[PDB]
Amino acid sequence: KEIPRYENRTIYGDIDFRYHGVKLHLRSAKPGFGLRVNHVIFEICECAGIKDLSGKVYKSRNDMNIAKGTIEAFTKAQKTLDEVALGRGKKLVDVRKVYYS
Amino acid sequence: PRKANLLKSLARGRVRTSFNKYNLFNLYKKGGVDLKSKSLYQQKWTAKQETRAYHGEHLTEKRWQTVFKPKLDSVAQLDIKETPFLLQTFAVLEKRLDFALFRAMFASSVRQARQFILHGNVRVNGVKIKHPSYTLKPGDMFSVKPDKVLEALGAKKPSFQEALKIDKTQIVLWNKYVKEAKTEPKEVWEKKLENFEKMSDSNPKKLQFQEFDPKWAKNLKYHDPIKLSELEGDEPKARKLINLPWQKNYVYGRQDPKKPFFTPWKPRPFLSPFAILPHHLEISFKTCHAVYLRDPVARPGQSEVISPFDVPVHERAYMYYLRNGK
Amino acid sequence: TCGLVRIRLARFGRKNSPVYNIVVANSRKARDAKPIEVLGTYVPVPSPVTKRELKRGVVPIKDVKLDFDRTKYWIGVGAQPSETVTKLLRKAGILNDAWATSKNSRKVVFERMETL
Amino acid sequence: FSRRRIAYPFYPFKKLGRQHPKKHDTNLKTAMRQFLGPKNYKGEYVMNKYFTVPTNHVPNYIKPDLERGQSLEHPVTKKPLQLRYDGTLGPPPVENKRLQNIFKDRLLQPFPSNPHCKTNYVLSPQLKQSIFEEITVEGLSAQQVSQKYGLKIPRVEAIVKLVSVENSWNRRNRVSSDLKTMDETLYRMFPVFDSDASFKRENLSEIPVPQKTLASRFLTIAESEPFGPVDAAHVLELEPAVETLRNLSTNTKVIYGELVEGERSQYKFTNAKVGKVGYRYGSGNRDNKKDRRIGFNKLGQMVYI
RNA sequence: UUAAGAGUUAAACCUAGCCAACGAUCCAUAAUCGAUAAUGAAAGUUAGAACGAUCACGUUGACUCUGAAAUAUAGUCAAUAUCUAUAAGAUACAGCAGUGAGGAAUAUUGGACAAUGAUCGAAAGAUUGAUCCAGUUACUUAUUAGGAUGAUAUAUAUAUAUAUAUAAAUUGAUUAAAAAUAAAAUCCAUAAAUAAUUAAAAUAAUGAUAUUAAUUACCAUAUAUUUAUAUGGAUAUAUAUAUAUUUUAAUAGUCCUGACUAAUAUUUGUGCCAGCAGUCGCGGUAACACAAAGAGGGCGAGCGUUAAUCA
RNA sequence: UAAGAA
Ligand SMILES: [Mg+2]
Ligand SMILES: [Mg+2]
Ligand SMILES: [Mg+2]
Ligand SMILES: [Mg+2]
Ligand SMILES: [Mg+2]
Ligand SMILES: [Mg+2]
Ligand SMILES: [Mg+2]
Ligand SMILES: [Mg+2]
Ligand SMILES: [Mg+2]
Ligand SMILES: [Mg+2]
Ligand SMILES: [Mg+2]
Ligand SMILES: [Mg+2]
Ligand SMILES: [Mg+2]
Ligand SMILES: [Mg+2]
Ligand SMILES: [Mg+2]
Ligand SMILES: [Mg+2]
Ligand SMILES: [Mg+2]
Ligand SMILES: [Mg+2]
Ligand SMILES: [Mg+2]
Ligand SMILES: [Mg+2]
Ligand SMILES: [Mg+2]
Ligand SMILES: [Mg+2]
Repeated sequence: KEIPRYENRTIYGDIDFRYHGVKLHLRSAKPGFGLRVNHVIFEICECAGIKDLSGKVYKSRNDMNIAKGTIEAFTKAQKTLDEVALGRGKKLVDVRKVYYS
Repeated sequence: PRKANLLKSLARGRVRTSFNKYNLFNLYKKGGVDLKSKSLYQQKWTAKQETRAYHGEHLTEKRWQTVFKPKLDSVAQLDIKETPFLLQTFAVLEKRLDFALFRAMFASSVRQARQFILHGNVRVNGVKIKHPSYTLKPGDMFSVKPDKVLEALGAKKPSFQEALKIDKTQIVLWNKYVKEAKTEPKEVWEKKLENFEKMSDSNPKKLQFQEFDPKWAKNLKYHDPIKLSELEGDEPKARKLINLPWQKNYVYGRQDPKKPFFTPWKPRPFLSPFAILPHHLEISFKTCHAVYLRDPVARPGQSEVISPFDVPVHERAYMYYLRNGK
Repeated sequence: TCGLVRIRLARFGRKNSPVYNIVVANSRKARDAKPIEVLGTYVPVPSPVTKRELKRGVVPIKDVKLDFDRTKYWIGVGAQPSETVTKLLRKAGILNDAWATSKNSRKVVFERMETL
Repeated sequence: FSRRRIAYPFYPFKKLGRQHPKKHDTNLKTAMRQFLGPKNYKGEYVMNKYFTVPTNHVPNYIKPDLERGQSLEHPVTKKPLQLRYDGTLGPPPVENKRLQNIFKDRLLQPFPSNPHCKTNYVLSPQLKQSIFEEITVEGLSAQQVSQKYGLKIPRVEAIVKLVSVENSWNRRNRVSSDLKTMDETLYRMFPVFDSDASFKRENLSEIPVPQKTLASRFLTIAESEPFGPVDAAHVLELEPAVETLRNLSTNTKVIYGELVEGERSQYKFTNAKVGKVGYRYGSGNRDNKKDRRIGFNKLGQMVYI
């Protein structure tokens, strides 16, 4: 699949995604912040090109279900800035992107 | 600090902050850190093991964990390649005086840099500093006693016995060459010119040559054979008894046997693999001085923290030390 | 010293490394108890001077931080300085020679100079 | 999965076969010997590529992956060598094509596994003297020297100070012959900084990244509004990023005390304010704690803060 | 009555109220807190030893005097327990040392008032187990606790890929099975010692610490700005003076290697025994787990373990 | 600036 990534390093916002018995709480992180997440999620992030990520798993911590549900979290529970801007007809500006020109 | 123990084990293959020959081979045969087929703990452990073998191995684990900083520092260019932020995992060690000396190439190792500091051979902007843990701030000038730097960077001074045996061998080879030249100068000239053709101009001898006569072989003179048993223990004797075109009136490597290095000064062997000019220091080698410009930073496509390991290894080590190995 | 209110030195720092607060204190409270006010600090060890700088002729510096306006207030309302504090305040110009003693009573090589 | 893995070379080498009962050898030792080649009677490895320093401002960094771990060369002709079945060193049967067309970026890469570590450029003595003269004699500001020569300002100031120290040392005949030979052999090992080239001149528009900006913040605004760096700076409550470069390119009452003959020290009283001056009461004691504060005296002595 | 309000305490009269399931009353337990310590991402949680703040007590209880302020470490009476002086006596170490006991467990019957304070005195000064120093104790935290080089030993024979042979070569093993650049040897240091000085803590003078730190490796001076060459006192020598000018190192334990959990180079003994174990569990002849050898992985003047706190 | 494991 294709995974949306903000700046090709993290997720756009935060994700609170339930996949069967697994409650994933993912949070985008700053540059230089590592992959501070469950080990299954760490491997998926290593393969997907996510570099900066924080998060926590609640209820079920089954490895297979974590693995499968994190991918629906990445694909379904994310909206890029372009999608939001076009849907709302508004301009979404990244303040840090503009501070450095 | 830790007692240096098996820092150059070939079987372990850890790369040290050192210009050592065994360290050079360990670096050469390494390849990369193999992280495949490993659990996350095993990956982090391997990363920590290798990277702490290089960065600050002489620090105890608890002291390093205390001085470890989660903060990583970078510069944004206002005028593209990805900034390797996590190569700054060990940047905090680079402001230590003992690491600054090694990066300035004023010592062969961080260990030697510690000893140079502890023995009073180092100064920080005037004042003698005897504490390797001393941390430099931007703009600080430090200096080393030039003899210490010359010894770190130079070749080992031979002892009398070893140099005398080497010079015996020198005499034997010189006499063999003289005999060969005298008997058959035709083939010797032919071989000399052919070798001059084969070699590259990079050698100074080729440039000098660019810059038959039977008289040539008449100039070559045999050299008397020396037996060291009678010549042992008398350096003034052997000094005058050795007279060769290259080395004149001194035993091998001991032109002035009162300096702490191979006295006709030549660089130490295997120096070029580790010859790296840091981005955060300005180095003046005539005076054996340096200036600490800034703490090392990461910019797009580059990190000024010199390391033999790739970004993934430092990522895993940083993950290890964030949580104290939890 | 006399009186309930006294300007004196309270010891801080480690063993063999004394530093002091110049404090206005109740006469009965312990030396290192929290005082009425902390008027300043006093480091009794002079600042080291290099041997070449001794050839130049610098004098080692003993560092004193002090709130002058508040110290004059406390002297005004009747607080009584100790002997060491009396010496410190006399050389700061806060107190004059009238606070000197017979033992403490000479040629001036430098003159008390105020800078901004 | 993880086991102990003896760090054998990643490239082929001839391993031990049957060994005489008293050899007592390891494959790692043989691999090192083959990497090093024969040792002279002088204790030298003339046959190893890396034994001797370069002389043409092209660093001779290791390339165990390009050259398949074959580090041997003829010292005079510099032609590659290989260990034949019979224990001699001769020409390779086939020539390597990975050792001729080496990317220019790879030649400045000290370590084969870290693409982000590159050696810096040495400045020629002529350029250093030029910068010293410009700063000290012609009084040109460090900003315009930095722009002219493409060097970061702290590096320019460091060059000025180092050249001053060099001038003193030369006036005192303290730079010995050994020091000059060491300096010139080190100088011929590294690439030379070239002011004119665009890719060899340092970037001059770098500012530290502060914690405040690092967090991503997004604003939803009308589709046509302009939003520039100044508006972004206002949103984050910071100076705009250009004043940071601009500012990086660039009273208390005291009373000195009366000294009299025989007095070994002087008193200087610095004015302070009650409620801000003093050692606080019941402050945290860290002396038995792992983060105890260590400092250094003006004489360089380690002291406890 | 008190300086002063109030069932605060005492007296009189009234009214019938007051508290309580958002927990009264009663019982038990506990000194309390911080810009202090621990921990955590944080909210918080824990501690209340150290630093500081507040309270209470000075063997137990009540009362009284003085005092601005005391149920005072005072006085009276009583209780408890000891000493003698045997009395309308003294003492009560929760002041500093120290002892016995209890306990898993917590130190000197030390030095000085030199510094900072406190008391007395007009001062000279006196006193200070406050305090400052030292002692004991890895209880905690630091810093040091050596760098570079180093796989052989014999022979024979302006160049340089030196080449021949003879010895040997520890444990394991027969090659990806190592121990091991580890040893030894080599070069160069510094610590300690040895001598010279020697500040600073404090000055008007006084230094317990103190065989001080620091500096110099013969001593000064005379110019340069730490490195120099000179002038003069040393210095034995040989024969005033060419010369050199102390000596000099290297000392790590403890746990673990089936998984969780880093530890692949394999072997030996035992045989559901002996034992191991935080959890799963291992041991019945082929034990990666027991007890060991080899090798290996941690942490390191500590390591483990138990008890606990936080997560 | 929130990671889990048997
Ligand atoms: Mg009085
Ligand atoms: Mg394992
Ligand atoms: Mg009333
Ligand atoms: Mg009544
Ligand atoms: Mg109740
Ligand atoms: Mg109680
Ligand atoms: Mg409590
Ligand atoms: Mg307390
Ligand atoms: Mg206590
Ligand atoms: Mg009481
Ligand atoms: Mg008692
Ligand atoms: Mg009582
Ligand atoms: Mg007692
Ligand atoms: Mg007992
Ligand atoms: Mg006193
Ligand atoms: Mg006493
Ligand atoms: Mg054997
Ligand atoms: Mg068995
Ligand atoms: Mg086990
Ligand atoms: Mg066992
Ligand atoms: Mg063993
Ligand atoms: Mg320690």
